[PDB]
Order: sequence, then C-alpha cells, then structure tokens
Amino acid sequence: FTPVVLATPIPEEVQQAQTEIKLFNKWSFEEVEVKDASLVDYVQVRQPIFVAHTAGRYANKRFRKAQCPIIERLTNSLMMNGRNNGKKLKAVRIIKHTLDIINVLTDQNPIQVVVDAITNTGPREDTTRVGGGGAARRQAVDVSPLRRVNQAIALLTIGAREAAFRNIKTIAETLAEELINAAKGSSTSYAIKKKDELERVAKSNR
Amino acid sequence: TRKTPNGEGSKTWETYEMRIHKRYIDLEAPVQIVKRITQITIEPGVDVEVVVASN
Amino acid sequence: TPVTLAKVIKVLGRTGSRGGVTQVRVEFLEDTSRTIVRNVKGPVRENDILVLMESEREARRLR
Amino acid sequence: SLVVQEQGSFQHILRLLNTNVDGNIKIVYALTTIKGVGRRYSNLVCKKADVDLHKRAGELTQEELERIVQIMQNPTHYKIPAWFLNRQNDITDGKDYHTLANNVESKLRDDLERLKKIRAHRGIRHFWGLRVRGQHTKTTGRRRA
Amino acid sequence: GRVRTKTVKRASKALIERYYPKLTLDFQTNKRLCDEIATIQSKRLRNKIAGYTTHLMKRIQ
Amino acid sequence: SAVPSVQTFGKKKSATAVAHVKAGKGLIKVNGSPITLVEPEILRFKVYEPLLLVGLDKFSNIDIRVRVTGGGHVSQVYAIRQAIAKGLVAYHQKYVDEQSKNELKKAFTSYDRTLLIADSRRPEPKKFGGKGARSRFQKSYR
Amino acid sequence: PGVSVRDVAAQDFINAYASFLQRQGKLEVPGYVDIVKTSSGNEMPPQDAEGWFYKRAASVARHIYMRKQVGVGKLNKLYGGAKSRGVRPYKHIDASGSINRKVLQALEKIGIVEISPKGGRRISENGQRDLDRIAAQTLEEDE
Amino acid sequence: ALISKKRKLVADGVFYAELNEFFTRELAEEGYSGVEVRVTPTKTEVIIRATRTQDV
Amino acid sequence: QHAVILDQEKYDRILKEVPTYRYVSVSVLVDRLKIGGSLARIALRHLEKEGIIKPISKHSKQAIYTRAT
RNA sequence: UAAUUGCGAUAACGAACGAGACCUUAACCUACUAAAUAGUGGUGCUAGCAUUUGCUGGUUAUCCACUUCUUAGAGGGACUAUCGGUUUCAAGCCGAUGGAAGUUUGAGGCAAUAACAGGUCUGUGAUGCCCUUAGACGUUCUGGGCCGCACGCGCGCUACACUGACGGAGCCAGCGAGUCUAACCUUGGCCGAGAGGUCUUGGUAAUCUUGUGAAACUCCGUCGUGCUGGGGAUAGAGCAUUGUAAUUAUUGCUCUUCAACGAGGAAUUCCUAGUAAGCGCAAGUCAUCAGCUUGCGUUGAUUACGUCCCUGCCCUUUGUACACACC
Ligand SMILES: [Mg+2]
Ligand SMILES: [Mg+2]
Ligand SMILES: [Mg+2]
Ligand SMILES: [Mg+2]
Ligand SMILES: [Mg+2]
Ligand SMILES: [Mg+2]
Ligand SMILES: [Mg+2]
Ligand SMILES: [Mg+2]
Ligand SMILES: [Mg+2]
Ligand SMILES: [Mg+2]
Ligand SMILES: [Mg+2]
Ligand SMILES: [Mg+2]
Ligand SMILES: [Mg+2]
Ligand SMILES: [Mg+2]
Ligand SMILES: [Mg+2]
Ligand SMILES: [Mg+2]
Ligand SMILES: [Mg+2]
Ligand SMILES: [Mg+2]
Ligand SMILES: [Mg+2]
Ligand SMILES: [Mg+2]
Ligand SMILES: [Mg+2]
Ligand SMILES: [Mg+2]
Ligand SMILES: [Mg+2]
Repeated sequence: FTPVVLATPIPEEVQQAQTEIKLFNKWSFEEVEVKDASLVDYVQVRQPIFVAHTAGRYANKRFRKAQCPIIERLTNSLMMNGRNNGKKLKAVRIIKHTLDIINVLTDQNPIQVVVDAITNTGPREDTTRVGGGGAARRQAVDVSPLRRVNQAIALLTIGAREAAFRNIKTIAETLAEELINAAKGSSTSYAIKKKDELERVAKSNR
Repeated sequence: TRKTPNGEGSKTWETYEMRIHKRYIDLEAPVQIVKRITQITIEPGVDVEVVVASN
Repeated sequence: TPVTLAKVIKVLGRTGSRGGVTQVRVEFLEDTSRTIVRNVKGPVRENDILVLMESEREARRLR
Repeated sequence: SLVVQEQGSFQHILRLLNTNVDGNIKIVYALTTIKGVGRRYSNLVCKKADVDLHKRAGELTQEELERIVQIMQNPTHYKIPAWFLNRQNDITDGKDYHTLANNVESKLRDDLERLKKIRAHRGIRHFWGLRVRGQHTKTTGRRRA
Repeated sequence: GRVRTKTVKRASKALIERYYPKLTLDFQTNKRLCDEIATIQSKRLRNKIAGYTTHLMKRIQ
Repeated sequence: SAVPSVQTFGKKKSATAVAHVKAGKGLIKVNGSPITLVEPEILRFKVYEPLLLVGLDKFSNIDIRVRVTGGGHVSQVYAIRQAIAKGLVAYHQKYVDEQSKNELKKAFTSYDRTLLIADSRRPEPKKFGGKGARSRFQKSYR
Repeated sequence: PGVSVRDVAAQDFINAYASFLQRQGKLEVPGYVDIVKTSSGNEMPPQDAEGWFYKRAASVARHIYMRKQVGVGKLNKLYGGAKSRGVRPYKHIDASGSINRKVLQALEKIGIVEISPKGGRRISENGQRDLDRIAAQTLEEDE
Repeated sequence: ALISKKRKLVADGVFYAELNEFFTRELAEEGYSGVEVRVTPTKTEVIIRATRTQDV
Repeated sequence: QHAVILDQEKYDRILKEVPTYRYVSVSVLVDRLKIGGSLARIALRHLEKEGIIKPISKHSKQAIYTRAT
C-alpha cells in the first residue's frame, strides 16, 4: 500500500486500512446492496464514512434526512429515553459493538445486516386515523418509502431498548439480536411483530 | 429585574445593561508635552487617568 | 402473494381532516401503461416507489 | 485469575452477631445485613482483618470470621478512627462506642427515651410521632406510616 | 416569507423610471449607483431596494 | 532563519483550533502530543480523515502544530480536523502550485463534513418564561 | 528517538509509573490510605486500596510535568467530581487536600517534584528524566 | 478614592440622577430642564439649563 | 439463583462447552450455564490462557469473543 | 404574506400610525488601524528525551519581527444572489448551484388606535378621602410568629437502575463577578478523613482568583437483576462553619437507621435545529441557607415541513328584541 513514513509514526493498520479503501469502522462499504427496491435512494450506503458521528444538518430542509447514512440514522435513534439523550458517543460505541457481534454470528456484512433489517420491517401499508363517523373506523393507506425507513428504526430500536432493560444483556447485544431477527425476519423480532401487525390492520378495514 | 411593581400577572423580565469601554495609549514626552496632553484632550463622559511609571 | 411497485408522477394534495394523508399519482413501474390515484400516510416525494398491497381499490378524498 | 473451586470449604449461610449473614454475597456487602455495619465500616474492618476482599462471605475460615468480629466490636483498637463510629463521645460515660447488632435498636430507644424523660421539645416530637428536624408538615409527610 | 414592502417597491418604480439607462441587470453595480443618485439611510434598505429594481430588470428586458 | 510556515484555524461551536504548517519532516501534533493519541477515542478516525482524503504523502513535507482552546470534548475534535484540512490548502496556496490545491479542495469537499467550511450553528439564548431556548415552563390554568 | 511522556498514552502511561512506584517501595504512603475516599464528594473509598495512591501519585507527576506549576488546590478540584447530595441536585465538590498534599510532599522526597516560584510544584529535572525514562519503556512495549 | 471602574461609572450614574432630581425639585419655578457634569482635572463642572436662569 | 464459586464439575462444563459457541460474552455464560457474571469475567480472562477463545474487540462495556482456532 | 405584507381587481385618488424600516445580539473578513493587561514565530538564557539536525519544556518582558488565532474601532458582506420548476407566467412559493450566512439570516429590544372598575395605597418624602395619633394603628426593645398539620390542589427535586451504580484514570467551556477610608473575589505554603483551620499572596481587575482543570462525558475495573452495591427519605451520635443568638435540627462533614419507589389511573404540560432533552457553571437573593429565577455554555438527537378534526383568535357573511352589550 506504499507504507509512507513521516516524523510522527502513524500505524500500519491505520495507513493501509484507509488510504486504499475507505471502509467503515473497518467494514466494507462497497458490495453491499439494498435487497429491496423502492427503499433505495433512502437507505444511504453509497457514500462511505469512518465513524457513525457527523456534524450533520438534516433538519433544515424537509428531504435531507435521507442523505444522512442509514447507519448514523440507526445510531442516532438509539440515544433516546431522557437519561440517554445526547449521548451520541455511547451509541457509536454500542453500534460498533452491535456490528462486530453480528459479523461474528452469521458472517456476511453487518452493514448489509443492518440494511437487510431496516427494509423487512417498514410497514408497506398502515391504518390512518379517520373521523370514521363516531366510532372512528380505520382507513387503509400505504406508507411513504421515507416512513418505511423512519418507523423502522423507531420500531427496531424500541425493540432493543425494551429488551435489555431489566435484562443482563447490553444494548449492543439485544441490538445485534434485534437486527438479526429482522435482517431475516425470524418473526421472533419485536419489529417484525410490529410490522406484520400494522399491515395486518390495513389489510382488514379497507 | 421584573417589569412589574409587585407580582401581578405574567412574569415578564426586562434586562438592562451598561457598556463600559476602556482603552489605553502609551506616550513618552518631557515637561510641557505632559500637562498639555492631559487637558487639551478632554470631553465630558470621558474619564482620563495619566500614570507616572515603574511600580 | 403479489406485490405492486408504483413510481410517483404528480402530487395531488393533502386529505384527511387532520391533514393526515397525501395524494399522489403513481406510474405502475413494471406496467408503464397504467397510472392510478393513491393515498399516502408518510411524506412522499416525486419519483419514489410506493408498495401497494391491493392493486385495484383507488379511492379519493378523506377526513 | 480467581478460577478456584473449593470443595467443602464453601459453606453458605453462617451466623454472626445474632444475624443471618448470607455466604455467597461479597464479603464487604455480606456483612452489612447487621443493624450497625454498613458499606464503609464493613469495607474497613475486612481491611484490618487481613481478608482478601475479592472473595465472598461463603469462604473465610472461622479464623477470618472471629478476626473480623473481634475487630468490629472493639474497632478503636485496630487503627480505626473514632469518627468512623456511630456513637462517639456518649452522654453517660463519655467514651467512644460503635453499637452494633441488637445494640443499635437499643441505644436508639434509650436516647429517644433519654430526652423523653426530660420532656424537651425534640423529645415530644418523638412521643407524638412527628418530625423532629423542624421541617414542613403542612404539605408533606402525608399518607402517614 | 419574503415579501418586500412598498417603501422598497415604491423606490424601485422610481429609480427604474428616473434612471433606466444607468441601471443594469446586475445587483452589484446598481448598489453602487444607489449611493449616488439616492440617499438610503441603511445599508439593508439600500441593498433590498437595489435587489428589487434588479428583479424588475430581468423581467423588464 | 525563520522557516516557510502557514497558519490556519478551524472553529466549531466555542472551540478554536489554531494551526501551524511549516516546511518539515512530517510530524502532526495537537497540543504537544502526536495526532495518533487524540483520546476522545471513538472519534479517532475523525481527525485522521484529513490525512486519508488526500494522500499520506502530502504531509511528509510539513510539520503541523495544533492547539485547541474552548468548546468541549467533541467540538475540539471537529475543530482540529478542520484547522488541519485548511492548513494543507493554505500551504499549497502560498508555497506550491494551484491545481493540486483544488484537487485537494476537490477530495475534501467531495466528502466535506465542515472540513474547510466552518459550521456556523450556535447556541440559542434562553428566554424568560422557560428553562430552555424554546421550551416554556409548565402552565397549569385552573 | 527522543520520547516525552506526551508521546505516551496517558492511561497506559499512568498505569505503568504507578507500578514503577510500588516496585520501588520508597514512595511514602501516609498512615491512613485504607480509610479515605479521596474527596468529600465520593461515596466509597478507592477499591484497589493497595495502589490508588500510586496511580494518584503517578498521574500527578505526569500532570505537573505537562505544565508550569500546579498547587494542591488545583489538584483538589481536578480529582474532585460530582456529589450526590441526596434528594437534591448534583454539583462539583473539590477533593481531599491532605491526600494530594502528602502526594506532593512525598514526591518531593523522591525528587520527582519540588517547590517553585509562582507557588505550587514544578517538575524536577530528576523527575523530568524519571518520567521521560519510564515513558520510553512503555513506548517500546512491542517486544 | 480608588474604586472599581465597574462601580465607578455606575456610582457616577447614581450621582447624576440624584443631582438631576434635586435640581428638578429645588429649581421649580425656574423651569429647569436637565444638567450635565464635566468632571475636570481640578474642579468639577455642573451645568444647569433653565428658562429662568436669572433666578438661578 | 446462579452460581458464584466454581463447583469443579461446574468447571467441567466450561472447558467442554465454550468452544461450542462462536459468541461468548458476559451474558452468554450467564444464560446457558449459571455463572454469577462476576466469575464470568475472570472466566473470560481465564479462557484467554492459551487461546481457548480469541478476542477481536476488548472493551470495558462489552466482551466480543468467538470460537477457538 | 409571518403582516392592511403584497399583486392586482377597482369610485376612488393620494396619504399618516402600526407592521416594515430601525436597534441589539450571534454568525463571515490571511483587507485597514493597533497590541507587555491578547497571542504567535525566531532567538538569547536553561531542563529533559535523542544524540543525526530533532521532540518536548522552562525563563514576565534577553533581544527582534509580526497580527493567523484574541479583543474592538473603521468598513466591506446578502439582495432570499445565479439557474431552473412554477403561478394572472403578477406578487410570490418550491428545487438545484454557489455563499459564513438564504426559516422576518437565527434570537431578542421597540411597538399604533381603543379597552379593563385586571394588579399594585405593602416601592416611593407619589396622592385624595377615611381612620388613628402619647392605654398610639407612631415607634423602638425583649420573646414568640410567619415553617404551626387528620387533609384537598399547583410548581418542582430525586428516582425506580446494566444506554446503570460505584472506584480509579482521562479532562473540555461560556455567560459572569470581586476590598476605602475597608475586610471583598482569594491562589498558595502548612494543618485537617472531612467539613474546615492557620500563614502568607494576587487583584479597584483582558494583568490576580481563573485555562474559573464544571458536570454530563471518555476509559480501564468492580458489582451482576437480587426492592441488590438501584433509591436516599426518616432517625441517633459526633466534628465544624455563619452569626449577638441555631432549640422549632441555618448550612457544611463522617458513621450509623436503608423508608416509599418494579414505569405510574382518568387526565395533562412543553416543544421543529445546535432545537427538544440530559449537563453543570456564574448571576440575582445572600452574615448564613437553592431543590427557585435571570443567563451561559458542554453533549445533542426522533418527528412536521402539514392541517382545521379538538381548543382558541382573525376576517367576512347572516341573525339580533343585546348597547350596563349572553356575567
Ligand atoms: Mg448495616
Ligand atoms: Mg449510635
Ligand atoms: Mg431563562
Ligand atoms: Mg441552554
Ligand atoms: Mg474535573
Ligand atoms: Mg473523575
Ligand atoms: Mg441524588
Ligand atoms: Mg444532574
Ligand atoms: Mg398599508
Ligand atoms: Mg412606520
Ligand atoms: Mg507579549
Ligand atoms: Mg517567545
Ligand atoms: Mg450548498
Ligand atoms: Mg381593580
Ligand atoms: Mg411585600
Ligand atoms: Mg410559577
Ligand atoms: Mg448510591
Ligand atoms: Mg465515572
Ligand atoms: Mg440498597
Ligand atoms: Mg447514606
Ligand atoms: Mg449564590
Ligand atoms: Mg424566589
Ligand atoms: Mg330577520
């Protein structure tokens, strides 16, 4: 990789695992592809980045939340529940610990494991809140691709947060379990319990 | 402070401020150029203090 | 269990008394010879792909 | 690496100071089940009693248990300063004590009766069953009991 | 949103009428013209006016 | 003798990272310690990204002193990475030729997270009537 | 070639100089140690009662060395933290002073520090060398 | 003498109001309109304005 | 309840089970065996004698080990 | 349109207050004017690592140069610019590109006409009337009271823990303040587990406290789901600080007692970007006491970019037997 030397050393696992390919933490950003259409252009995995923490600005205009990578959109949705707000640093460390667990469980790429997850969890069609004439009925409406990614991370994180609450596991673990049970939809997942409940209600009163 | 006298109604808070500007110029000159420097450059609202040297 | 792909053409307006659903015109993706009116709950831009469940239906305004 | 077994050397639930101290919880925090010993006191005694803290109470020979016990009632003698003690400079004898076990419920009642016999202000609040540290009883303390 | 006020637009209808040869399509030069044939008491109004006069020019021509 | 040095600065929130870039051997140090030891930790690669988005060899001719004052632990990291990614285009601007500087300008801004454009967000003032910027105190009516 | 303590990872550094001081013996641990919480803001005493004073001392030697002079006070606030005052909110509480002091007066005996103008303690040349020396050893910990 | 400058210009501002009011109460029928204070090196200057300056 | 001292025959479990799993962690041991967890962390350090397992990410919050070699 | 803000429609035409302009404050300036109370490079002087020049420091001014970061004077900067989608192709809105900045650039100050039996006589040596005026409703002094506790209601602080606690170790702000005929903000040396003490010190302040070495946080370690080391109420004992005076515990410290609290019923508050939330810090109060308020900065996100379904206000229409105006 041409190990160049400068006055201050700089490591060789550093120099190589970067200038060559701009991996993730050290995951491959190439060769991972959104296995479901529609949801593409919203599952941002074509621009690489090292850490899951960016000085972002995705709350100015309406449609710039998607140019934020789905990884850091995964991580940011972790750091919630009062005692957890703002603690982005911990979430990265949890997430880096969430991927490396998953890359140990079932080979593959964890960034493909995450990608697989967000997709098979977004509710294709939802129940909206109509006036419904008194006893408000429920009106079936299929849901935006942006919201199938949004409400996914919501459902997936809520899944791990409620999992490892009064439980021995760490977030990183329950997160690494909640993705694996969503990246191939074992229906053991909490998100998948959620998803196949929502489309289940829309499929009813329509 | 609070706007109201006594504590009636909404609690609305003014904030007053005062802007105090300091600065300093350093000079070197003998006899006449020292007392002249003092009182020839004077203007109300301007506080002036002129210092010997050393300690 | 068939699955619909539907590409956006034009934004019609916002329905629901709450402003809860947005209408849009979608190109049928695999059958460009179609175009149908739909109701979305999320925020839908142009050119993204809806995933319809009943490839008939097509209703209108809502409260 | 404390991967040791111990055959019959581990014996859960012993008895000290007329309490039922659990064996398989850490030594420091095992002891605290006694009315009178607490975190920092039980952290120090085991120190003065040469006890390897990394262990649980289920270990520790009766040697290492009478070594602690002895130190605990006479704490002042083993480099343990009077301020570590719950009852320093009394009001009857003027010395330093660390009332333990049953003895805590004892001098707690005695003291309360002490200023109740004398019928002071802080005493009466203990008789009625109210607050003694002149705080607000108007809005708070409700539900009672 | 941004709706420029009459005091602005009044001033754009006047400079365009009184100075069409010397105005132009660019924002920068007009800003300098304004500090000549007009007395505008604040830079923003100075800029805001010239902005509107220049808007008209891109649809006058 | 005085050396050909360059001095840029990157700011973020209340952190201001001053930079010195002179013709040198290749050392890169922030506050008297090498850039490999920047120990907010998880964001380590953050400060590395200016070295890997251009070529580890574009530094072997320069020594880069950095010192941060202010901000917090995170704001110092973005402030140093930005003072560093700006001293390399300002060394090129003065001590070498243009077209490489814009290529550098190119690879930087292709991926830019602030890097050479200072993120201008700021803290909003708290108002009266509430404990935060917009958060108002709890109202009760009856 | 030429290693300062500022070339060494801090936690790796202070983890080592501590060891260096418990396998040198001649520090001077005070009479308590087994009874102090390091700060009136803590809750329990340091858990490695054997070597905290060593870790403490070592850091200070590192800490005073990357500076011009630092007195006891600035140490108490540095090694102070947060106090949980109970049902009331948390605030900063400075740390014990007869802990940092007996650290700085016993560092004086081994020649790692010394009194200094502008008050406070300055790193000594004896100390400068002792820290730069054990720094390199931690640097070259690659076999 | 020797007072903090932050209290100085404040403590002055106290002296102005106190002077300004006193004159506003004493010089009633004169029609006084305000005062200015020119602190000079040696001497301090109070400058009263009233539309009946003879009775001042 | 769990276990907080080695029962020797409990020790037999670990040496002839941990290489079964391709993920060992704090909770991994607690769930299938019945360690306290305190003696699981030393059990991890113990299992890194001569690489019964192998590290990849050593942190104070998380233990991510794998199979042997 | 946020706006009576506009384009236009036009028996109106042309105008004034308001809104807007304005002002502050936060952002941009390698362009000007400067800098021992702000910095930096050189270098004297000197320590340590290497010794191969180098890396890291020390030295209030050794001497020289300078203004990148600092402070604030002077000015520039943006006008929603340029292109595009639009619509009366009108104001305008939407999108891309650039730009420090494109939500009235963010946030504030100011703020018309008219109205209230809204509050304040307990801010005023502001004021009418009444009352009282030496057994005083004046006043000062001693003590006590405002906190008294079956309970109903509002604001809050701490929490129920493993995204944690505890112990070590790492260590990063901004808004602020601070002693004259006086005792303030206080480094530091020593003493003290502590709270604190004693000896000196700097500062009327970009100079000294103070880099306010803040907390949250990072990390290594212990504990391991156990009303447990989560929680810290109630209570006993002792040491201290404030003050003439602490009892009805002012506060501070150490040990000991280890309470309810296992996610909170019908309800209901607040919020759209450095925002919410979590975090501390100064300031007001202050002899002493913050769980309060005014501000500050650290860490910093999910979700909207919409609607009139609910509650409000606004117009317009219509009804009116209301005008002391659906009290
Ligand atoms: Mg006990
Ligand atoms: Mg007692
Ligand atoms: Mg406020
Ligand atoms: Mg704030
Ligand atoms: Mg600290
Ligand atoms: Mg700490
Ligand atoms: Mg607390
Ligand atoms: Mg807190
Ligand atoms: Mg008008
Ligand atoms: Mg006007
Ligand atoms: Mg200087
Ligand atoms: Mg110099
Ligand atoms: Mg752009
Ligand atoms: Mg009234
Ligand atoms: Mg009053
Ligand atoms: Mg209130
Ligand atoms: Mg606790
Ligand atoms: Mg901690
Ligand atoms: Mg407990
Ligand atoms: Mg306690
Ligand atoms: Mg205070
Ligand atoms: Mg109050
Ligand atoms: Mg009618």
